[PDB]
Amino acid sequence: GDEVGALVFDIGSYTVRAGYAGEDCPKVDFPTAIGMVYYIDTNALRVPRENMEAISPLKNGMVEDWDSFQAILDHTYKMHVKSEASLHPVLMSEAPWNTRAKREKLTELMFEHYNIPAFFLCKTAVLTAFANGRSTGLILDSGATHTTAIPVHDGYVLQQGIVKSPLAGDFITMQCRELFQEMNIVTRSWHNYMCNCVIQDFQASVLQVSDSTYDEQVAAQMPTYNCDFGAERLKIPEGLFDPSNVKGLSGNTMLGVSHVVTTSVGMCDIDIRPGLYGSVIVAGGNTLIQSFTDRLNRELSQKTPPSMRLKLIANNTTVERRFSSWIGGSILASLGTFQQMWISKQEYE
Amino acid sequence: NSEDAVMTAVRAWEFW
Amino acid sequence: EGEVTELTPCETENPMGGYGKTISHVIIGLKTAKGTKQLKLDPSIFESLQKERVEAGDVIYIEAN
Amino acid sequence: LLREAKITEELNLRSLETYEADKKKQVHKKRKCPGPIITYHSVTVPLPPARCSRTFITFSDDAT
Amino acid sequence: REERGKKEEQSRLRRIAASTAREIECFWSNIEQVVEIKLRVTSVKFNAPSLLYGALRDYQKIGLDWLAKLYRKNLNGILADEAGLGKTVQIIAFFAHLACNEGNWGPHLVVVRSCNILKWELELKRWCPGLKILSYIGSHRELKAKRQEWAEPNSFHVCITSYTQFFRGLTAFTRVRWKCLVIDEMQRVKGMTERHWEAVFTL
Ligand SMILES: Nc1ncnc2c1ncn2[C@@H]1O[C@H](COP(=O)(O)OP(=O)(O)O)[C@@H](O)[C@H]1O
Repeated sequence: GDEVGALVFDIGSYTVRAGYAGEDCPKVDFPTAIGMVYYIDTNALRVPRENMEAISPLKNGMVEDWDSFQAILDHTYKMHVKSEASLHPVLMSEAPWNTRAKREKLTELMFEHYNIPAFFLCKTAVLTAFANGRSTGLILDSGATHTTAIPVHDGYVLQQGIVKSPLAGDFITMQCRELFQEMNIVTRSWHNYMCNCVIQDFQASVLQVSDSTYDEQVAAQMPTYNCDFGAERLKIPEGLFDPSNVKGLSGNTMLGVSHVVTTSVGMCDIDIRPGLYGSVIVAGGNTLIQSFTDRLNRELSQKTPPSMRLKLIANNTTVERRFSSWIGGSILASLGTFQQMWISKQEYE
Repeated sequence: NSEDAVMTAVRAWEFW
Repeated sequence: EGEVTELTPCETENPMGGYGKTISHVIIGLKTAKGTKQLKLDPSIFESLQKERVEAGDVIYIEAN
Repeated sequence: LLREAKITEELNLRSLETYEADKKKQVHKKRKCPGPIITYHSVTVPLPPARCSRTFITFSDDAT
Repeated sequence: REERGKKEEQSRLRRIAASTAREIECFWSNIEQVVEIKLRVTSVKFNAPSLLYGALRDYQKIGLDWLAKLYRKNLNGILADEAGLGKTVQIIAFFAHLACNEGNWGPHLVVVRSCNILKWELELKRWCPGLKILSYIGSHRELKAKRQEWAEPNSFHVCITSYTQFFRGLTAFTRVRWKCLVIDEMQRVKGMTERHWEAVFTL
């Protein structure tokens, strides 16, 4: 139970999490989108300065603009961490499947510019599994840029059974747009960013998932101007699980959350599928939708082989599910293996 | 039942 | 007896348990004046091999039973 | 509904009151292990029924 | 040699990841164990056995049958049987049948002596477990926290109260409606000069 004071970072697509190890809640949380003319903070989101382009370091779940990554890391170490970045280990949280070149570039940039004495990174599925308190399981993450069913066995991502669907930040940023326009309505990038923000607010406010196939529903009102929305709010979320249910705006084929889970479990080797089915874990931001886990559970039960247990984690009530990765990373640097299994300062040199 | 699968895997390893 | 050429063919962990690293057999390359003959002895003897200074290039006196 | 709710609630209460494990102690023993533990393991395997003995030696880390 | 080296590198990475996973899982298990240790320490006879896990005896079932007339005919009588026959089990079976037959649960009350509170809730959890029961301790502070989920919600269908606690909170129990008011060992309720009579009358 030794603690050295490591700063665990997690570069998310919607909000970056950071804070000292040994905490049960991310102390740092703010939008990750960088506004370059070069301001990265909630202030940047608020300040209406000269023409600004809204972009993010992550693209399809992979860091593309290293300049923005360096900028956000420096801004964090300067204002949020309020401590010099030369006497504190770092536990980076990469993507579900990171590449050799990306990890090499990250390690090189770190050890060169920041001179971190100890830098280590691990998968996100394993971190979430550790946060939930289980080694074997099936992580069902739905982030702002991708949703993936990552089967983990003994805290290691089974790269052979990974899957992915187009469910990303484009979930309702443009569907809810037309849904609202049905009744009625600094650069273009900033306008799109503000539109996405207000659409996410509308989502967290009224968007709800049904328990079964789409059906009539009473209307609900909410400000933005005020309007009363009928069952329209219950239509778009249907596309997350069943493609046949959404027949008009879901193309010809689509791997829903349930179908994604089934495919991920089927692609895995024998002797481990029972453990995966028994312990199913959900993650991401889209899981916060109302009645999401309920529909997921009551639907996966139908698409479940006989005598196969299905016991998920009932943590959706708490908002910390989205930060499960950060919780796992923080609790990771409080063990004895932190000194045994770790990358020191003279391993790469 | 688990022990049955375990011994079957052991027999498969022996044949290998 | 004969000049030893120790080598342990890596084998999958105990199939009855989990995974990892185990050794199911230990091959010793006893080389005699007439020729060479590798013996796939029991792995439990590995302790005896490490006990004495049994390095590649020396003569060892093995016992059947 | 509320019926199954109360059923599960009192079942949990009964489990708690009756809990008034060896596997946990074995896991603790494992914790205390420095880590480079070599395990001598031999089990009976088939070729009473005809069978034979097989020996296995598991090495924790590559150092050993 | 090349392919075996590649496979061995992959297996070594797998094993390092598995060791880290085992370590973190063991630490989480220790934390959970510590948390759990800190937290824990002309007589129709047709009865339904649904939710009756505790086995009942023949005479117990017969007694249950004889007393079915009370609830069905809206009658009340005294149950004076020699100790050792388990009247608590009979009342538990009655509460279970009230739900097995009709869909009405309602909020119930059971008056038990101070030295018999734990015994009664233990028996309830043992015989016919499925139920919602609450205890009454700490009349000053603890009860105040428990009385914050009774008005609007039906957090519990049965309550195990004590005699001495009623007289200090009559203004609270008389507000909520109740269906069954069980009182055991009426020997303490045989003196008219006591104030318990008028206190329990207005229920
Ligand atoms: N690349 C990613 N991988 C995993 N999770 C992500 C990723 N990007 C964003 N997330 C999480 O998903 C959430 C998406 O936000 P959103 O679902 O719109 O909020 P809400 O639905 O609660 O209104 C973000 O809060 C973010 O933390």
